[PDB]
Formats: sequence, C-alpha cells, structure tokens
Amino acid sequence: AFAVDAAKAYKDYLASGGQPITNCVKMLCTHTGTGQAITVTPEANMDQESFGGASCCLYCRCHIDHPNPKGFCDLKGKYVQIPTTCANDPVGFTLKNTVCTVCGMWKGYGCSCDQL
Amino acid sequence: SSQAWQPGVAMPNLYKMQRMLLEKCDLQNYGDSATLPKGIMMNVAKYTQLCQYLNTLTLAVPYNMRVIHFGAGSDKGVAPGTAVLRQWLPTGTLLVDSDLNDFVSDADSTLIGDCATVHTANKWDLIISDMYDPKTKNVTKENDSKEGFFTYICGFIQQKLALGGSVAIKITEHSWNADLYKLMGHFAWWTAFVTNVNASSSEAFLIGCNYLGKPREQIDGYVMHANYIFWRNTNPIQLSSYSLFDMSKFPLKLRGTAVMSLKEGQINDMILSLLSKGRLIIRENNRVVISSDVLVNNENL
Ligand SMILES: Nc1ncnc2c1ncn2[C@@H]1O[C@H](COP(=O)(O)O)[C@@H](O)[C@H]1O
Ligand SMILES: [Cl-]
Ligand SMILES: [Zn+2]
Ligand SMILES: [Zn+2]
Repeated sequence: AFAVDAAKAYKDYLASGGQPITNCVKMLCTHTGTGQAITVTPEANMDQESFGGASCCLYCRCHIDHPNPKGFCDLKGKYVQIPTTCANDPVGFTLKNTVCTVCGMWKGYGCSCDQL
Repeated sequence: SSQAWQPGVAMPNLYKMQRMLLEKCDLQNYGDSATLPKGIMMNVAKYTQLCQYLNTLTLAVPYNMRVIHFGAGSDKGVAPGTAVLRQWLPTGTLLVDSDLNDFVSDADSTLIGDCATVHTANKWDLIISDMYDPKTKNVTKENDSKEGFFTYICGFIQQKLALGGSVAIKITEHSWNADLYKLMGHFAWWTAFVTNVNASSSEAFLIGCNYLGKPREQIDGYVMHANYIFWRNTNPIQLSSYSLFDMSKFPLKLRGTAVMSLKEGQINDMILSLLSKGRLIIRENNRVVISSDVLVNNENL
C-alpha cells in the first residue's frame, strides 16, 4: 500500500524554491539534429541541449526503483534533448513532460501533431 | 599554432627514441585553463578530444563491438566519460564500465568495486581506463613505477584484449607503470596523447593501436616514461578547446571489421599484417558475460 512518491517530492521541492538537481551530463554536439526527445545519439537542434539520459533520470539519480513493473528506464543508455530555456533543470523537465508516441518530439516543445 | 586546432598533441616519434633520465615534471602552462563551452564539464571535453584523436588511428571497429571502461565514476556520482564513449561508438556497441565507488551510468552494464574484482569470460575490442589515485601526486617522494590497478590492467590486456584491439590508459607524471609502457611494444603502434583541454596537466593517455599479442618492439618502460616527461617538460602545449566546437565528424565509423577465431598456430605474417592495419579482430564472438568478485564477511559478535 505504501510507496515512496519521489516524483511528487521533487515537484514539491522545486515549487518550494529548491535548487534543481545538478551535474546532469551535457554532451557536445552539432546542434543540427532532429530535435526528437530521447534518442540513441545526441540530436539537439539549435534550441536544445543534449544530455546523457541516466544523469537526467530522477530514479537513476536518487537510487530508487523505476515506476514500472519491469523497472526499465526510458532514459538510461540514451540521450535526452532538453529545450535550452529549461536546461537548468533537466530532471524536472523529463519528469514533468511527455514524449509524443507518433513523432518522438516533446509534447509542447516540438510536437506539431495536433496542428490543423 | 596548427596544434591549437587539433584535439590534442601526441608524443612525437623522435622523443620515443631517446634515452632520458627521469626528471620532475615542471609544466610552463601549469595553471592555465581552457575556456570550455558553456555548461560543458572538463571530463566531457577531455573524453571528446580523446575520441577525436582516436578517430585518426586505425582502430578495428567490428559489428557487435565490445568496449570496457575502467575508472568511469565521478565524484558527482555520474559517468561523463561513459556518456561520451557511447555517443562516439556505433549504436549497439556493448559498453561495460566500472569504478570503485557507486555511480549511475549509460553503459549496458556497470560493476562497482576494485578493478581487480572484475572478471570477464570474453575478450574486448577496446579498453579505456581513467583510473587514477590523486594521492600519487606527492612531489616529496621518489617517483617509482606504480603497481596497484596498473598490475591489473597489464594482465587484463594480455589475457582479455582481442588481437587487433586497442587501448587508451590514463597516466600522469606519478601515475604510471613500466610494464604498461613495455606492453605498448606489443601493438602495431603506440603513443602518449595529451588533450588540448587538459594540457596544463601531466596527464596523458597511453594508446596502444592494434594489439599483436607479442613484442614487436622492446621497450624499457622506466626510460620511456622519462622520455615522456622530457617531451612534456620541453614542449609547452597551448590550452585549447577549439576542437570541441566541430562535432560533424565525431562518430566512429562502423567499419564492419572482420572477426575470426584462430589458434596460435594460424597467426602468420599475413594475419599479423591485417591486424596491424586495423583490418582484423581475433577473438571468440560469443555472448558477453562479466562478474564482480564479492568478499563475504559476517562481523557479528
Ligand atoms: N583500483 C581501482 N579500481 C577501480 N577504480 C579505481 C581504482 N583506483 C581509482 N579508481 C577510480 O578512478 C577514478 C579516477 O578519476 P579521477 O580521480 O576523477 O581522476 C575514480 O573514480 C576512482 O574511484
Ligand atoms: Cl541527486
Ligand atoms: Zn532511470
Ligand atoms: Zn507528435
């Protein structure tokens, strides 16, 4: 019945003014990539930074089980593209946002699927 | 310069041929720092320049490549070097990393413990080591060849590096081992590579390019380390981050290098020539299985 809710804790810590998790591993890249959210190699475009995935995963970084019956990680072993405006808090960004299952872009930060 | 636009500087061949005596390392630029791109860590920059240099050599790059990375943990609890290696290596490359202390990594598997506890059933195509103990930086004591993890690395290369494979092993003025230099003579080529971002340090990567499993040249490692320090002492390297801004040709080309299993009796001169050119890897192509030895103790009463 009891389960630690690390996601909620981080969200509330941030809203209270806590400093975001640091030392996410930022990659050098061309910044001419596809802009998709989570890729097997860095794919930042001009308005993103690319980061090693494990270092941007709340569960990896906090040393806690992944919220998934299999315990699989969406980010470990991949690269995550974060908008440059949100790159001060990659863990918060990946926690709060969702990837479009159709185009692989971040909902609201690249996904245009809901356009006319 | 010319040099400032490279990823770093490799020991020139003439310095390898000297017979110098070991001196203290006194670097002119000791305290200069490169200007890293915004938000980029030294370890990302260093590994990026190492990989840029390795792109210029004749590394074998087979399908289902196997790479192992020792000393991969940072005091931050993450693995920036592993992240760069995985970016550089072809997608799908099997990457294992290891460190004494716990860390989170993008590697396919990670072993925590002293490197001497690491065992692998399989052979590897590339071995990277950043292992280092900053206690060795004591200028008040004589600078002798070090054992510790270097003894492990030497045995690991001789036992588990595929013929044709390569290594890059981090050394410094005080963190070095004579047998490891001697083992560089068992490759088709070798050098000591200094990254331009960390050129203010006596750090280098000792790179062995295309392993032959036998001495091609006889190297005295005490002398060769003295030669390396002489080179560093007399050739100031300008700190530079210039190469970090051009990543268009960064990925390692998937060459599809051939892998064969062969018995010692079949390694003729034509095979040795293919190995020496980066055109062949010799090892089993079985599943990759690793383990860490764990010491068990019960401390109760
Ligand atoms: N015997 C050893 N086995 C495994 N890892 C080691 C050993 N000695 C040093 N290291 C690691 O090597 C890394 C050196 O990185 P640094 O100290 O940042 O240059 C550290 O993460 C150490 O834990
Ligand atoms: Cl943390
Ligand atoms: Zn994770
Ligand atoms: Zn979409």
